[PDB]
Amino acid sequence: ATPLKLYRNIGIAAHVDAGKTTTTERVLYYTGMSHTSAATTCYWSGMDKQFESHRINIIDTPGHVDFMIEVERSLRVLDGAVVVFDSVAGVEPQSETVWRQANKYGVPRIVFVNKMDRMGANFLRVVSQIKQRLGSTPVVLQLPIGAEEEFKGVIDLIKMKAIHWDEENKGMTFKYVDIPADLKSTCEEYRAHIIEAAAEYSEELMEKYLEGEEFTEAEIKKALRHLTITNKVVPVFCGSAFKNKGVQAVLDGVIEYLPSPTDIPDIQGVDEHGDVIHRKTSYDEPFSALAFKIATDPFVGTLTYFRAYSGILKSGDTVYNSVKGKKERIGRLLQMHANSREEIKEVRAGDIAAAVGLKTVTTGDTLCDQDKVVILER
Ligand SMILES: OC[C@H]1O[C@@H](O)[C@H](O)[C@@H](O)[C@@H]1O
Ligand code: NA
Repeated sequence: ATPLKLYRNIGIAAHVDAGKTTTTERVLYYTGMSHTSAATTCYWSGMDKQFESHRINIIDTPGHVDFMIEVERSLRVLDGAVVVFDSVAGVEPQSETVWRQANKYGVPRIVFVNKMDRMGANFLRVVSQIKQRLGSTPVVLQLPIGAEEEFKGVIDLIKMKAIHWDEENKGMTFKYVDIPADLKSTCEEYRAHIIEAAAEYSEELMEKYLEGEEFTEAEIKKALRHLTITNKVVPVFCGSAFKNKGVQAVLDGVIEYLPSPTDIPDIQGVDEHGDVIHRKTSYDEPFSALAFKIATDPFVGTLTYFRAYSGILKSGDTVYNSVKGKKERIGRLLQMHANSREEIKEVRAGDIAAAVGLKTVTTGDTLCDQDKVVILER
């Protein structure tokens, strides 16, 4: 039983030339080696095994922006987003459309500027587009070591260490080395911007910042986490998914800066008589879930993917489809992994799973406790 705080429900929002496919495949690979489905579960304990094992649910966010109801729905199903931009093209209209919806729903996010090895790659230009065009406050947490043909890795500005990923094992191991002499002053300039952003978190840190006292790494990360979750800043990372130089550090960022289910506000809906109500992120609350994808499997038949917001659902329970006005009995429950499919007997608040063989459910339907009815969408 994984506690709620170790969950990370995320979406990888990437369009056009950003490299969504390769980024997603690298995520599943690194997580799989450490120890397309509508939602895939994986585990991550950090690039250097420095964290507890977190359970990451990757929700497939539509690569298209043609079906906007689906984009909005995917943003309520995930809790945090990893937005990927192409280092050459930068911010383009399709990612801009999604970013405005993320803002409308208050979705915290981190950014990964991919393709740092491509001709024309310009990291800081993308960063200025985020600030100027998207109207967010990026906080740069890494600088690339070179660009184009000369791209060798990235620098972690909080730790002030260059990261060298081993070529031979496709980036499964790495080493922290000294920042190259020629980049040291620029790294210090950018690190100061991180302290400045973190200082806004509390009066204690503001005092330390104004007086010139040193921040500890834990203080910095605590502040950046809160600021990210409350949509005040957007941490920015960079690298290359294909070259196996970057996604590993982005995964650490998912853990360190993106929300667990308890970090975001309680979901809002209406009862059957139009009264506004909420469902708390708790096992003690009545069950509620939103169905977000209906897929046909050749082996077991239909798979109904849903996000549970509250309560606990067990195989054999009778629930209510509050949109159709019909009771549904839950049979088998599954969770998809990169290369396997795991049978489970219950799904708790904050998790995502697929129900086998349901009859009444279509996308957007709410499944809930028969006695305490809620409609989460329309
Ligand atoms: O230890 C890595 C991270 O784990 C998360 O579950 C905590 O909420 C963070 O404060 C911490 O930085
Ligand atoms: Na959300």
